[PDB]
Amino acid sequence: NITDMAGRSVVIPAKVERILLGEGRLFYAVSLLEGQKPFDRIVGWQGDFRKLDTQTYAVYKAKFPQVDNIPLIGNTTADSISPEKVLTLNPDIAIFGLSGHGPGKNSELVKQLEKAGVPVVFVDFRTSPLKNTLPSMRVLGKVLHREQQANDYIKFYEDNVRKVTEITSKIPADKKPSVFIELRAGAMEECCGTAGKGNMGDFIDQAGGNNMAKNLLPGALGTVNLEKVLSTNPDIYIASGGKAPDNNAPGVSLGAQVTKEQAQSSLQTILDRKGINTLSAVKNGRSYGIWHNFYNSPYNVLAIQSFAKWFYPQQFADLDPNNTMNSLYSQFLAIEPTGTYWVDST
Amino acid sequence: NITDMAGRSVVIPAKVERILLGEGRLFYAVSLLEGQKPFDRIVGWQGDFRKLDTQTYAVYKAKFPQVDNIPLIGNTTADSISPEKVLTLNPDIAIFGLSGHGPGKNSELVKQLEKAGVPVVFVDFRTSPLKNTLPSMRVLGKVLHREQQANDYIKFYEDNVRKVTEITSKIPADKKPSVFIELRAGAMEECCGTAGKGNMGDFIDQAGGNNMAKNLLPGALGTVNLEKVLSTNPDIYIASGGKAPDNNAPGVSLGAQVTKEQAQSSLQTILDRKGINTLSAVKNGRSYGIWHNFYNSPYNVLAIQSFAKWFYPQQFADLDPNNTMNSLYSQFLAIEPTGTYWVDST
Amino acid sequence: NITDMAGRSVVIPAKVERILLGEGRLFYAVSLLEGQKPFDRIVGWQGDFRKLDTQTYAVYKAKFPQVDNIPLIGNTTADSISPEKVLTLNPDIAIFGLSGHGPGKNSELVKQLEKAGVPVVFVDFRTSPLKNTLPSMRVLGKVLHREQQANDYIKFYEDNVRKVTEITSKIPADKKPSVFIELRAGAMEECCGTAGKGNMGDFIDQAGGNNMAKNLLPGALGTVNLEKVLSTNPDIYIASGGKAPDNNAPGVSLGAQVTKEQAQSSLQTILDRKGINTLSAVKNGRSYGIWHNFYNSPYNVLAIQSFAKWFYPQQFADLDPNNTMNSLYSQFLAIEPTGTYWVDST
Ligand SMILES: N=C(N)NCCC[C@H](NC(=O)c1cccc(O)c1O)C(=O)N[C@@H](CO)C(=O)O
Ligand SMILES: N=C(N)NCCC[C@H](NC(=O)c1cccc(O)c1O)C(=O)N[C@@H](CO)C(=O)O
Ligand SMILES: N=C(N)NCCC[C@H](NC(=O)c1cccc(O)c1O)C(=O)N[C@@H](CO)C(=O)O
Ligand SMILES: N=C(N)NCCC[C@H](NC(=O)c1cccc(O)c1O)C(=O)N[C@@H](CO)C(=O)O
Ligand SMILES: N=C(N)NCCC[C@H](NC(=O)c1cccc(O)c1O)C(=O)N[C@@H](CO)C(=O)O
Ligand SMILES: N=C(N)NCCC[C@H](NC(=O)c1cccc(O)c1O)C(=O)N[C@@H](CO)C(=O)O
Ligand SMILES: [Fe+3]
Ligand SMILES: [Fe+3]
Repeated sequence: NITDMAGRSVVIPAKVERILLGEGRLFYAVSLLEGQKPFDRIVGWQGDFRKLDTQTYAVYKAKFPQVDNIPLIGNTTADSISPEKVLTLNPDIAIFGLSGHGPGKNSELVKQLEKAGVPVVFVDFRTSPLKNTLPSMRVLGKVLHREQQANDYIKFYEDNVRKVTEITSKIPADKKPSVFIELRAGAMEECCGTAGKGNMGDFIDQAGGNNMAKNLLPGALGTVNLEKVLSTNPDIYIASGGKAPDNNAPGVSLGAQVTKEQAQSSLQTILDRKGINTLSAVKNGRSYGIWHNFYNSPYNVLAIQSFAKWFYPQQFADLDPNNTMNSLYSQFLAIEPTGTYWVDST
Repeated sequence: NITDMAGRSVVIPAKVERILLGEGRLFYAVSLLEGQKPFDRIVGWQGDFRKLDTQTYAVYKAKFPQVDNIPLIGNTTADSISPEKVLTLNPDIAIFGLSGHGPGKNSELVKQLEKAGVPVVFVDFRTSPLKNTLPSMRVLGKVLHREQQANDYIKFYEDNVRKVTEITSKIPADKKPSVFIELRAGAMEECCGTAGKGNMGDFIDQAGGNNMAKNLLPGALGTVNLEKVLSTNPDIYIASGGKAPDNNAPGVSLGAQVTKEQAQSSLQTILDRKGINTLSAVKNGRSYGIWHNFYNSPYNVLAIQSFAKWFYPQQFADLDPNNTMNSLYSQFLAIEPTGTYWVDST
Repeated sequence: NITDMAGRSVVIPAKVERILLGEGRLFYAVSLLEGQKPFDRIVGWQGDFRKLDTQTYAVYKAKFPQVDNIPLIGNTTADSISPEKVLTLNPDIAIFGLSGHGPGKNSELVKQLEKAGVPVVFVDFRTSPLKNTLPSMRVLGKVLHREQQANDYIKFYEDNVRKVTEITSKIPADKKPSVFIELRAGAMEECCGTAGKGNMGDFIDQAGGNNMAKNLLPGALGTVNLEKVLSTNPDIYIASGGKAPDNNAPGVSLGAQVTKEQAQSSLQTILDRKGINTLSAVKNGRSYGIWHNFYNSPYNVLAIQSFAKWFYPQQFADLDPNNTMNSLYSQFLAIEPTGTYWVDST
């Protein structure tokens, strides 16, 4: 028996071969456990990975065309999941997130699955990454019978994060830069999405930054108005995005199929927006892009390192997140690293 | 045949295997006797431990999931206890508290149990901790056939308290700091709950402090108005709480699943309240948090030591309650110590 | 899963909670991994730490009185270990030394444990400190699930040794001082115990000294006669001891409860002995004391540094092994550094 991220006790199956993914991008945690057979045990998933991660999807499709045949239990919202299609896949485990584009701990689907005798496991990389990322992997390890892969990934993660925290944990508040992170910058109806005490806010905290929205918001995610950002005028501006290169919608292009040029050009569009473009951080060139999906992925150690290099460039001169990324892929994954997951403004 | 804390003679069962807990948090006294098999002999308990100690509960659940199946004889009040459900558990002993969220010496349930041939034992950690804590453990030892564990715990307790009283018993009244303790600070409808001649007041007395409410109240618990506190303007302010980290209700977060940062941030909210924030003690930083449930637990030596170290920081520089706790857990308990049971203001 | 110091493969246990120490002073390696909970996972140990390290023992007892209740599997010799008492502690791992006052790789007890399904790990700080100290810590890290602590300690050790080797690695052999180390000087029946190509000899080598016994002895430990020492007449004389202050037996007083004046007075007795007192090194004041138990401890970087400062006083005038010890204690241990681990003759 194990305790999940919702505090609930789950009886670990003896053998698992039919994993249901409540949120598609929970695949990222699964991918670190499944080695060269990533999709072998996935009976179905939320459509967020396929529809909101088109780049990483296409790369896996070229090497594994059977990914197109994994059933989509819904689109990009918990309310679009048919509980009927879910139950006919006869899952032997369901992995859900405390928050996100999939069902939460109190949804009806979770209760249906409990009535059907299906174990449900709650993880979290999104609400409280700092508290939950490593415990989530430990748990996934136990319930999916990949304790070795999980323990290997925890050691890798802790080591690569400790490279940052051993420095930034001793830095006093008055030496820290103020930071604003604009999630899916340019791409929301109303500006500006950001993170509070949670989500990418945890990364700012760890990397020794001072999140200007920490005390503006009650939750992990929320909204702050453009004028409030301008008025606080923070040291460092960061925009998140995951837009595909050939997508004429607004936002920052980052991901497996994005070149540095495309990333630099599309970040610049984001930085050229009225108001944003007068920020001290933008004018001083302390303006950056981070790949959005790190907001819900145990690969988030890559962002924590990118933030640290941006927050204290010389103290982390020697640290290279591309090498962390390469090590991650070679040790754990079944595809080759490509594209641009972070960018600095020209 | 032995004398309980209500002065009543009780017959020690030849063998006990079905313990009824009048107040759930009386478990704390039982836990010191049951070693690695904490829940083996509990037939049922008041729901206060499960509902008002969610953190310590969850930790025991992760290691012992059978705790969820122990029957709840009521919620959090003596009046919600069904005497019928109690009697069908066929207890062979019932442990009750002279005061608290469970039946007292004159309740009907106590009389019913006497008619049913069931021995009832009264303990006390709440009304008169100083008089009653050690005698209570001695008695529980005898009636539960754990005399060794009890005598071991008494020696540990006396030794760890003597570390304080050796010093504070010789301090004259006029050199003692004035102290106000605000129980469940921030979390009551009407401010401010506190302790008089009894409860945490006994801890203030032992730790060489001067409880400003000692003479304002007739009983162990009561209420003093905010303005009375402001006017007395005591040297030292202490707030008690046991709020879970992820609980948006008002109060201080302390317990097994609370990090120091969380305790400090939530203590600060408590200290930022109108009136409280102008106290000399708050401005001077002599402001502290203590875990509420020490108000009814033989682990109360941890608070006594935390009080003495706040009352005389250099005389108790060398005393460390986190070790006293770690020694307590390793010697007596079946879980690992985690979280924050005491905090100092930043 | 891992290769120990005897070349044997040991399967890393999933969880360890019952560590058996073949030699008590192997605790020193464990202490670097267990943080503030040093004795939490020790089921039992050889009595050498308690009986041959009375000072370090007493310091840990004053903070942790539960250390007295850890079972002693024997006295100070492998032949006094009851294999029966060992097996009834149901260890889940046993840590043994290639050499010392506990069982070796060919003992019966090692075979018994293999029959019982208990993993055995061989470490070494004693025979071949230079080859084995860091590999031993790496291994202990993996099998005890304290990889972080281990990697932290290795980095600390390598850095603090590099402070010496950066200088002594470029000194040519003909400029190096001849050195004799007399182990447990004054305290043996027959003079003079010393180290050959191993044990404290490795420290002499690293610190840029020339061990006069290197080629007189086949093993790590052995004996050279007084007259051979007198005839070689080495540049530098070093005596090891660990005698308690209030012990009027012969030997050097060094350890956690020893003052510099007691270490100087007792070293002087050792240097006033017939034969020894005519050494050029003694007359010239190049005579020193080192704490014996460094002969089997990963804290041995303190002796390497103390030796280099004795071998090349001005080249290492800026090096302070006391600051190193303090960085060691504060970073890794649960007690406060006290006493005298090294002394110079007046
Ligand atoms: N397409 C929708 N209508 N909703 C998306 C579902 C989840 C929702 N997401 C966000 O608020 C969000 C904010 C910034 C950046 C992102 O990538 C986001 O997905 C959400 O978070 N809902 C909360 C509240 O219900 C939750 O799930 O607890
Ligand atoms: N809670 C909401 N109603 N909207 C915020 C989230 C929903 C939607 N999200 C995305 O399009 C998205 C894309 C990639 C990765 C993600 O995690 C995403 O959430 C969204 O942003 N809607 C915008 C309008 O498009 C909005 O609602 O402001
Ligand atoms: N929800 C209720 N009505 N009562 C709760 C339990 C009984 C009551 N408790 C307290 O007054 C109390 C006060 C401060 C802090 C605490 O943690 C408390 O539990 C109570 O004690 N009643 C008294 C008077 O009869 C008693 O039982 O002796
Ligand atoms: N005698 C009373 N009427 N109130 C005092 C106790 C009743 C209640 N207590 C708790 O919720 C509680 C929680 C954790 C631990 C405890 O020991 C508790 O007693 C209480 O405080 N009610 C509040 C309103 O919430 C109040 O009295 O204002
Ligand atoms: N107490 C005993 N009678 N024997 C102890 C056995 C270990 C023995 N140790 C030493 O010879 C020694 C020499 C100098 C200084 C020390 O602190 C020592 O402990 C020993 O090493 N024996 C050999 C051969 O059996 C070995 O263990 O390899
Ligand atoms: N192999 C042997 N027979 N003797 C050498 C070691 C045995 C004994 N050891 C100790 O007293 C001792 C004390 C502290 C730390 C250690 O590592 C120790 O070994 C010893 O030295 N006996 C002497 C008699 O005085 C001797 O053999 O000369
Ligand atoms: Fe999203
Ligand atoms: Fe209460």
